[PDB]
Amino acid sequence: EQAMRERSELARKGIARAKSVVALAYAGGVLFVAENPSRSLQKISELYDRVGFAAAGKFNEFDNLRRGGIQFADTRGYAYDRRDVTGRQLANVYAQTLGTIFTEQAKPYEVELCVAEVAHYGETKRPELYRITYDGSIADEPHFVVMGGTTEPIANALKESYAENASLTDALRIAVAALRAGVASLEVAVLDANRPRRAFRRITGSALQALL
Amino acid sequence: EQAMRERSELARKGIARAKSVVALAYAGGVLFVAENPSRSLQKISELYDRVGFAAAGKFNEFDNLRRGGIQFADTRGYAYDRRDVTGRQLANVYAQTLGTIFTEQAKPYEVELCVAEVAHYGETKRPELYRITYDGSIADEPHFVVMGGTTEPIANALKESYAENASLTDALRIAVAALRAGSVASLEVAVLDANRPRRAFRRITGSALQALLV
Amino acid sequence: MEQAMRERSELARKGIARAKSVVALAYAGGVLFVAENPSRSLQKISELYDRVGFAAAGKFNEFDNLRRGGIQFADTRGYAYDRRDVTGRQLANVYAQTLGTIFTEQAKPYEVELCVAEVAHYGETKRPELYRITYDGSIADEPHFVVMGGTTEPIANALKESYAENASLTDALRIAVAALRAGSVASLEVAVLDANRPRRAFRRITGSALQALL
Amino acid sequence: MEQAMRERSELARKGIARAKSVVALAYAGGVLFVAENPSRSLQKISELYDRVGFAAAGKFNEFDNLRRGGIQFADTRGYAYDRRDVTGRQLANVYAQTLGTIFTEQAKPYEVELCVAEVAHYGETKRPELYRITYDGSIADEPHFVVMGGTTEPIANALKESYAENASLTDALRIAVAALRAGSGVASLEVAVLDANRPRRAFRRITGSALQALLV
Amino acid sequence: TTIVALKYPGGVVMAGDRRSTQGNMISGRDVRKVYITDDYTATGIAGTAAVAVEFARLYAVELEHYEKLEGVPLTFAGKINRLAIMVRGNLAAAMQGLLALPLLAGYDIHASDPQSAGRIVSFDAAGGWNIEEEGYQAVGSGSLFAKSSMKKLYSQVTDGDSGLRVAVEALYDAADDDSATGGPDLVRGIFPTAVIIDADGAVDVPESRIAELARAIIESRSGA
Amino acid sequence: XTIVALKYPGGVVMAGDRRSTQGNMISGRDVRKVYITDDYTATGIAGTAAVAVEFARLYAVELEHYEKLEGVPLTFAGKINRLAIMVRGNLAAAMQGLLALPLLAGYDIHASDPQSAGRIVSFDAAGGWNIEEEGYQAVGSGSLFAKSSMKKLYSQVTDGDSGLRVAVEALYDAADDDSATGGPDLVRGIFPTAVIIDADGAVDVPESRIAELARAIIESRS
Amino acid sequence: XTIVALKYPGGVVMAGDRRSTQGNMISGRDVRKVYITDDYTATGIAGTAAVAVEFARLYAVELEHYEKLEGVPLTFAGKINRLAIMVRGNLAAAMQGLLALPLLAGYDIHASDPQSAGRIVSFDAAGGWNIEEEGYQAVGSGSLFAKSSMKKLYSQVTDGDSGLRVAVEALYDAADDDSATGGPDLVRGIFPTAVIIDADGAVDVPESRIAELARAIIESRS
Amino acid sequence: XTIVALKYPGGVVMAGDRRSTQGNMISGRDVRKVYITDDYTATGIAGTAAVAVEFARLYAVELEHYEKLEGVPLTFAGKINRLAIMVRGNLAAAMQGLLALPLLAGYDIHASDPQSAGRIVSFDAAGGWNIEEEGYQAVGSGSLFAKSSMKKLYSQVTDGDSGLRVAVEALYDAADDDSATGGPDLVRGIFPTAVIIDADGAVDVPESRIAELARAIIESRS
Amino acid sequence: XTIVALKYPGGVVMAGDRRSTQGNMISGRDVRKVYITDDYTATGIAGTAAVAVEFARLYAVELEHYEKLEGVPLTFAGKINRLAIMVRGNLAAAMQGLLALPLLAGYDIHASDPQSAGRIVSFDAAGGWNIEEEGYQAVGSGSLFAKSSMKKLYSQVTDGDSGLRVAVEALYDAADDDSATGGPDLVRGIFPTAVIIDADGAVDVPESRIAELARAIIESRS
Repeated sequence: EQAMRERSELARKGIARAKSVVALAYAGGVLFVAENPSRSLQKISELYDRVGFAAAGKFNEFDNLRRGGIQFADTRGYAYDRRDVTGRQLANVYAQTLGTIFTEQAKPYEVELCVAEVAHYGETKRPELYRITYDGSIADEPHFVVMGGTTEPIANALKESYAENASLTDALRIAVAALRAGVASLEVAVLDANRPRRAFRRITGSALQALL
Repeated sequence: EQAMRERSELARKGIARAKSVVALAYAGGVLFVAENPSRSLQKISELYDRVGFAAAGKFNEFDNLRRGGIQFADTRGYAYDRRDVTGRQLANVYAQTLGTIFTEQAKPYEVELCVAEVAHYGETKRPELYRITYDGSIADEPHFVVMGGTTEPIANALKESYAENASLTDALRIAVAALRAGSVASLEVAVLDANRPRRAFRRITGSALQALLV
Repeated sequence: MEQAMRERSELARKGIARAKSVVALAYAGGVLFVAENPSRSLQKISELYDRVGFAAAGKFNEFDNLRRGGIQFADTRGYAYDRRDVTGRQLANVYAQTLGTIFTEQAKPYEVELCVAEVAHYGETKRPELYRITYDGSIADEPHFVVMGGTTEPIANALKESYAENASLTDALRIAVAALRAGSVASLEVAVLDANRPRRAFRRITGSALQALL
Repeated sequence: MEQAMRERSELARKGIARAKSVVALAYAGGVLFVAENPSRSLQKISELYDRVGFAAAGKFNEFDNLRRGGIQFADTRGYAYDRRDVTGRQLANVYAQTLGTIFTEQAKPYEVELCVAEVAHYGETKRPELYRITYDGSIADEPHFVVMGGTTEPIANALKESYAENASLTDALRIAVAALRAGSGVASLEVAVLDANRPRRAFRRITGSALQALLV
Repeated sequence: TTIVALKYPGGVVMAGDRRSTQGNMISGRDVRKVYITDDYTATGIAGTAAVAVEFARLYAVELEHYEKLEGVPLTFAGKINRLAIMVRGNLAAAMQGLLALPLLAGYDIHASDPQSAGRIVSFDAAGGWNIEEEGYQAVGSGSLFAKSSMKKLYSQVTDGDSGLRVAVEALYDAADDDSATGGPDLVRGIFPTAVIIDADGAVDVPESRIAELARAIIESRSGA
Repeated sequence: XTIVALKYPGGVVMAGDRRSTQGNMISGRDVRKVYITDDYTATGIAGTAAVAVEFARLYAVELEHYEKLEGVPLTFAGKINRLAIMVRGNLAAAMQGLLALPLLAGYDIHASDPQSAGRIVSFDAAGGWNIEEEGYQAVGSGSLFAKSSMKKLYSQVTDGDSGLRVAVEALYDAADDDSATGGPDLVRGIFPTAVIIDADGAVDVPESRIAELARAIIESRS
Repeated sequence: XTIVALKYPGGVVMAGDRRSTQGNMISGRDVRKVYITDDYTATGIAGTAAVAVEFARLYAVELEHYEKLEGVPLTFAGKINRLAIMVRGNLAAAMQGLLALPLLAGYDIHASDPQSAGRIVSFDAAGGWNIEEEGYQAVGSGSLFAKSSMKKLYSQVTDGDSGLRVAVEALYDAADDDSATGGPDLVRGIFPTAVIIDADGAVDVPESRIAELARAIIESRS
Repeated sequence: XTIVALKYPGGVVMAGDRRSTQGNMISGRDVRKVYITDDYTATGIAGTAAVAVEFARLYAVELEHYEKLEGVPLTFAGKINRLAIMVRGNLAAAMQGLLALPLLAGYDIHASDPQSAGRIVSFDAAGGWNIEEEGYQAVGSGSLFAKSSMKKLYSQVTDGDSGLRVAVEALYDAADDDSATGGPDLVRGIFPTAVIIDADGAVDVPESRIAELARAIIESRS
Repeated sequence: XTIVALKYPGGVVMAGDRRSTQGNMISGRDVRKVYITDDYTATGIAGTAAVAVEFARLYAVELEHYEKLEGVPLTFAGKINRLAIMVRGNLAAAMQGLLALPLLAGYDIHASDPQSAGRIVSFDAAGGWNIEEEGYQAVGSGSLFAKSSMKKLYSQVTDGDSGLRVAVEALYDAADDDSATGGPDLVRGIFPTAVIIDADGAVDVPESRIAELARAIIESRS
């Protein structure tokens, strides 16, 4: 570990430098809350029908990963079937990609990823949240994932304010609050279970102000 | 770790050596003003219909990037449609390219890029300005972009004098004045004129430039 | 990274310093190329295209490679588009990119300095252009004269005091041969890009015909 | 970088000082090649094309490789264009480019020094051309003589002292053998000429009985 | 096989028959040839009936793949260009007999006038497209009968309902003059399928509605 | 050769004949043309014993390959797509004469209504699929005769037993009118093979049960 | 279908009909075949629409691409060369039946005499080009009829208005003798399209000005 | 189309007609078929007017490319060899119908005798060459008529002027007997083009000199 | 065309006619078909002129190439093998119509007996080679006639002069009976070409010596 402690070091510092993202399970699915100033650059995105993506770190690096995941998901759905693309599958492939990158690339990717999956329309299954780190380590979380910036104040503010089946309005406030602990400047999205096929929906502008 | 700090240093110094460039939003679109002694070597250029380019640094390196962007834009517009090419898309591509060069290549590119986009004819949308740096970092700037040389002085002057809906003549003076703080000829001027039907890029030179000056 | 880049820059600079000097200057007729060359068969000055000339200093095998690649580039572009579509700016640009890639990617950088010059097409009026491409791919647009190889500072100073725009062919030649003596027919290699000629501007002034003007 | 190219230059130049000497000089009937070669079997001198000859000094396997690549080059060019379009300048130029690449690109530089010579075509009037290409790709145009390998300065000084333009073949051969001795016998030599008087293939070896009778 | 498409004020409607034949023989009665390809488009493919689902599936994937990657839907022209390339990439296989000509119906969100936002694009063998400016179009073996029917009926299209009804009637007329197109089967309860697209997106018209329409045509024309 | 498949309340049944011909010559009398491909599907191919056992063997491998790699079985739509790909990949060889048209029968364990969870999918030359909404389907040289028989007999299908009877009778009618399809051989004791699939999975119907139905059809017609 | 082009003093005008046929059947009435390819050029293609639609768009992209890359537009000769190259490239596909022959109209901004700076270039199957010295040219199924019309009417061309009249009359004459070329449709209000190019650039002639001309031609022949 | 070439004392002259045909239809009247390819050579191509223009341009580029690269021009033999290779490359293209047979005229600046330094070289389908030792040669659909005319008139060739008169008369004869070769058009003022090459280089013969000769031939036969 | 070759005491002689034909028409009168390929060999090629003319040239290059690379020339057997490979490499092109059949004449400097050191080798379509022990051989459209002539006259060959005389007479006979072979043209002064090879090497026989023999053969038969 005379080259690994370094390659890893470089990545962690980069992740630490970056802003914060929160992903939590609620009543109607999964809610993504991120600290994002930019109008057109996004940290939150749709992967597939019921699968969402959230990332923390260096943009060009996590957008590359976002694209590769969409590329993977679309190819998989076509070869087999859509119902066959799962969050576990995507988390698994990010784990394998990040790990390779953190092994043979010029420098390690300075990123932290969250793959989330909600149940199919009219189906009953608890939301799944996966955290994939710079080294390929994969974590499976029952309630929430916190990524980027100062993670501990946000993770502790959430562990105290977390409920099982919170409303959209309630979960949004619990998340905004957690972020301070750890519209504009905010990127917010949901994987909406009641939607028939594509769960992903962006909560922007006037509609975002209206719930708080 | 400490070596990716030196790469950062080489590129920054190179950008400092080069002449400054300014990009700012005005009423009729986006205005590009650069200090250019050269007559045939250009720091400002058209990328696509409503997208413009401006760079600072080592010529052979940013011209390479200018060419690749035109290559990218023309290919995307042909595979999908013209209206499918955006500034965000080009800024994104540049960021990805710059980062790869920053990491994979022997020497990083001593460049700083600006991609600007105006609205389509008869459409209402605020101009977009993107700054892409040597390491692939991308920033979205609402009003103006300053690259190359002594940026703080130019930026401060602009910050103090900037007007959001300024006239083309007004914006040109605000820019030329802000450029003097970092010290019709030796100046490359161009606009992304939101008022043209398709191709927004238009160079302003000579007699036309002079009237604008006064 | 730095000492490495300084070492390669040093090898190149020293090789160019060891070579014979070459001068290119604009004149009323077109462009005049004068180089210190004892050989009768190995050429430092050459035709690239109709209105474009080439001059180099440094290690022969390396600049002759570049000379051939330029003729290769020019002839292909002229054929794929049209002749009038080939310019000195285009060739200078391509040499910048080639030298630049060589400087970083190759085992040894090229110990060369290049000059690409262009003249107006017959019956047209456009001030000649002179480009200087360096070992690292840096490109400089010069408006009056270019000096390469050997002890350039003394040669350049003599020219700077000496040089007059739109001079006569004889005056220009003497001004160049005099400026070359400050840094050091059998010895010389002379040629012009005669803007008077209908298509091929390049001409060599040799033997008896050179003795008159000398 | 610099230190390294200086070390490659030293290896090649030392491998050339170790080698046997070769002399190429212009005379009345064309160009004469005289090399010190004890071996019957291996040749430092060879034909490249109609009017073009080759001479080399250094590591055999390395200059034979070059001799072969030149014949390969010359025959291809002569076929793609025409025979009268292959010149010594062309070959010297291609050896410069090849040696230069080897000097920079390869694991070891070639410890060789080459001479490419050209005489006029039958019934044509043109002064013989002699080119010296060195290990690093440097190419020099010599008007009278070329000396390669071994202890060149003494050989060259002797030649400079006794060179006469358009000398007789018997005269030029003695001037050369005299010059070689300065820096160092039929059994001990490899002699050949580019005879400007032959109809097409100028290259002609002067061996055995004919050679002996001429060494006088 | 017949597939029709028509523009109404505020949208577009596309409908297709359910018949499949092998020579004279009827090989299928429940083939679906009209598919929603994204939120604002639908494609109907004629010929190689089994393959209609497959062509639509690949086109849908391409549109969505772009939308997810770039964060925005392709322009309608972009959508047209992609479909034209897909068709052009199938010219070699069409010389054998595996010919598949698509008809594209869509709503342009970006269009200036919402009422005239509906779009119909047809493709030829070579992969060449044409944006229809006359209000209706049809592809397949019964297309001429369907276009001639719509030519007399189109003037009565004023909304989504009457547009759907002219489409069903056009299909009915086509089945009347072409044996390769299947008319509404009241015995088995199988009717043509349809998609209606307006500002609220692409929606499959319920079998219930196409059914009531067909019966109102057939039962009354007959003794019923 | 003829292969039939039909939906009954609570499942699906697939049956196939045992003949193989080389022109007019009978080259086989024991050929198995219907194979269980996974716990809830079966494929029947109209053709030779090998191109029926090699296609089913490969598809079975593909289906179980996914199940082991991903932990769950492919969806029925997924199973269809994989088969369609396999058939499409044999289009280049089908222009020579090596045509293989499969018929897929299955039970969708993920369907809303267990009564109508049986599935029948047919494929054409190009690799195009069609999920049959009519209740029955058949492939092979006697398919038209078998389909026309089922058209008159389908109303008698109320459970697995009656469904299997209709299937065997359809195959009987196919062999009666098509010389390339083999009828039940009472002399050698060779009968059509069948697979029945319901919520409990795919099961090979025993030879004795088909033999009993064959004899009943024969005795009913004389 | 037919496409005509003619030189008028100080400019060039190109016009094309709107018909599309599938054998005898009229498959299109509103087809546009003339497109502005850059500030000073326009192309008209006759033959296969699929080939035709693609050629204009690609050529335009090619001209603009060069301009952005090099900072200056291509010479007129270069523009011809690029078009010629595209046509040759399509030769393998022209043997099948996908024949597309373009007609190029332009204004050479670098020409000595601004009065005769209009340029018309035609292409053959092989990708060979020719610059017309006669003043007019036509491509398509009605080209002979159109060229013979212009032969008698060209002396009347004195400016852009009279040249557009002759161009529209030539197309009228083409449609009168060739069923594959569409004449002006008064009932539907569909008329030939045209592009006029002079020192001020290429511009689409408005439908209304073409319409007035058609009625005049119609009134003149009644 | 017909192209002729003949040697005179001190040089060579090459001339060609101006017609282009699409079957029986005259498709061109101003076609230039003879081009100066370098300071001392000219090529005339007959056949497909399309494979013609792009032939001279490419050969001219090749010749110049060699000179810039090597510092000296190619030997005449070298010029022949490069041209032959070009023709050979197009043999596959020719099998379709795109046959382009060039005729080369030149002046060998390195020849012993300046009086007989003119050179004429012809090429066949296969890319085979032959240096014309007879004094004259012709290619194209009217080449036989032109060669038979020159056979009777060649003795009158004593200088550049009489040589050009015989070349123009040969072309007149070619056009008189072959409808695919165009005769001098006195109405439009279009005449055959010609190139004359001597020790001072290749020069285009001016239209006025050829017109003078054409009228003299016409009066002489009237 | 016809090419002959015969052995005499101390050497070999090869001669060929000057005619060229394009179908019936005479396309050439000056064609040389026999070329010295190295110091001791000569090749004559019959077939298409384009492949044949090039053919001697490629062979000459291969022989010389080996000699410079290895220091010694190839053995006679080696020279044959190289020519055989060249011919075999042209079999694919020979199926079209580009058939080139060479005849090789040489003097083996390494042969035991200098009197019979002359060698004649012929090649067939496949690239198969044969050595003639008969002492004479011929190729071309007039070969049968020439071979028959030689058979009658071979006895009279005692030295190089008589050998050459027979070779010229055989070619005279070939031309007398075959219209594709050209006889000696006394009007233009064009005669067959010939190469004679002995221990002193291959040398082109001068024109005047062949003319003296041709005149004597003509006088002898008149």
